[PDB]
Amino acid sequence: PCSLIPAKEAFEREKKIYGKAILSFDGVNGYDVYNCSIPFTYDGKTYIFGRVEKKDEWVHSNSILFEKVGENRYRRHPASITYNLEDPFVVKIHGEMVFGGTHVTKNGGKVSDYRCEFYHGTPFNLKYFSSGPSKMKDIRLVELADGKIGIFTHFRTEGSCLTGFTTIDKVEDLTVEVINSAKLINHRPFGDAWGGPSQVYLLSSGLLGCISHHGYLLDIQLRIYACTSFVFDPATYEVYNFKIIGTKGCFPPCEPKLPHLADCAFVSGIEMRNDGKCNLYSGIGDVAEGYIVIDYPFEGYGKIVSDVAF
Amino acid sequence: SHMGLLNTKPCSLIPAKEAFEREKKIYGKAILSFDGVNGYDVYNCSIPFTYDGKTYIFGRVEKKDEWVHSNSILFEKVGENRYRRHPASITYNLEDPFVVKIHGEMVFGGTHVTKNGGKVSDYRCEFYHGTPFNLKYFSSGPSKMKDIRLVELADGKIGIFTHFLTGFTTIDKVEDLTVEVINSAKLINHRPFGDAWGGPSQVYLLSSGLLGCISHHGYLLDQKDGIQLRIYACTSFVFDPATYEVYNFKIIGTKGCFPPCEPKLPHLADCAFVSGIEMRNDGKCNLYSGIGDVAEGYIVIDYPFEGYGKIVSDVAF
Ligand code: NA
Ligand code: NA
Repeated sequence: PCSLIPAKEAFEREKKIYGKAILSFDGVNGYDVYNCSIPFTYDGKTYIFGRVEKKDEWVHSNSILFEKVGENRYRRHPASITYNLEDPFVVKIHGEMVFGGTHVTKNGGKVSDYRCEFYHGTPFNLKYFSSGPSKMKDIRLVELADGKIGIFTHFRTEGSCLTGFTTIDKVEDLTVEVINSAKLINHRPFGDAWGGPSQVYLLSSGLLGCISHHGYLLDIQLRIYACTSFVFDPATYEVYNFKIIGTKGCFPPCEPKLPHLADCAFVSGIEMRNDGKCNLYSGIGDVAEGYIVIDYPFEGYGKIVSDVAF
Repeated sequence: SHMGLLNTKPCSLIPAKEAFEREKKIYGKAILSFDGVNGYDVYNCSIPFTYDGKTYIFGRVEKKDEWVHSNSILFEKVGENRYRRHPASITYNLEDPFVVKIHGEMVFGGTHVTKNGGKVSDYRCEFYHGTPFNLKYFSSGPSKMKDIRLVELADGKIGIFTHFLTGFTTIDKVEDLTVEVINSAKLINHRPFGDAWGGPSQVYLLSSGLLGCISHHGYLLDQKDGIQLRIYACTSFVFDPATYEVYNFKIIGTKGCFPPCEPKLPHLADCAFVSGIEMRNDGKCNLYSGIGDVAEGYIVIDYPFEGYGKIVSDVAF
């Protein structure tokens, strides 16, 4: 029985949620928008990347830049190009944006391959520079306290579900060879959950705070995808403080894309508030993006010192 | 060889290209203007097409001083030879966009490039279908195969041109376009093309049931006390899908026919990468081409399939 199951059942019973909202998106012909990047700032405005897909289409996503135009309200920014990608994500590395998402290959309508594509530059001038290995979805970058680039990898091509970590010096050093050879982290804390980070934060302690998506099957089975967090030490490859920090049921209700996704959240990341709490953004049901207001999940391991102020 | 040690095996196509430069009949020319892409170069366009009362074209968009940083963008016609990015359309992370009509809808394609640490590692054609503002991704061709082009045949089947040597095969519906179908295509009659490299860019159904192909063919031209040119000329041929026979292979355009423009790099000073033809009311055609990997123009030429039937395919969506 999954080790995550007690932690989830417990969390569902004793969470502290201080607020919640579903986001509104304009300028995409009423398409669903989900599995967003975290919000980021550029030249005095707030932006977010969204995965854009018709509610009744599967594997027909594009990643679109949205400008915040009001309280929980976003509109497609027409100046930006779009990206033929699923599950867009951003991070700041060496003073610039690194943007990625999943590029899907089909063979006569059937998915045959997929891999992460990485862009860098400024938010309206992103340049494609590298792809990750075939069938690896869950790659995330962060700038380490000493200026190196940390890379989380997910090995799931062989029936297994293991997380790796490696470093490079400059973002154009990101290769399939570096990714495939990443040293395995201590995954024992995750138990038989599968997933990995959505957003990685540099903490004042020099540890990495990871806001992660983990899935498991609950006994016929149920698919559960939960918002999780853990703290990682790049010096030892140790994992600390693994926990559930949100579930789909914490967000306002919305009908999932199909009933098998009724307990599916795909986390985006956290944004610190003035009050010391944070907004936890998540994709929900593969149909929507929302946030819940939660306690800071890395309390005791340091404050976030990475930023997405471009 | 006529080039002595400069090239021991000059391309078979050189005399045809030189003869065209002496004997061509060009009735007009223009460079297209593009708005809405921050002054980026726009080149290697689709043919123009119509939709919902307006004229459109797909452009390959790239900064003049950047290599392998293209996107394909839908442009709406503003005025004579003037286009602007249509803000409602999504963009495609592709080079060398192309369109055709199949079974009443658009099939759009382009080249998706894969990199490894900044270096090109792979590329393949990606295919979309639907209406022009509602295109859905459905298939990729094989690794490193650039020149795949579709056409609806007289009998309602879908014709597929491949590049290994040019191949041709058929399928019943666009969803059956697979790597396995493309790789198993039979070779067409290559004898007319000699040792020129290239293949079709735009394929048209003719009233005779034959296919009119607007193509790109080229070769390397080594120069005495000069640099090597990558020559690309606009060519055409007529193809019989019943016999795989090729007729009327010829040169129909060269970069020198279009208004002047400084190429992206000096090796592209004689590079025209054809887009396709559009019939005029006067029975001539506009031949659209990318030029120098920096611009898009057209020249006014005689109908290149004259004698083999009228175009009966369309791009009126
Ligand atoms: Na199929
Ligand atoms: Na590199």
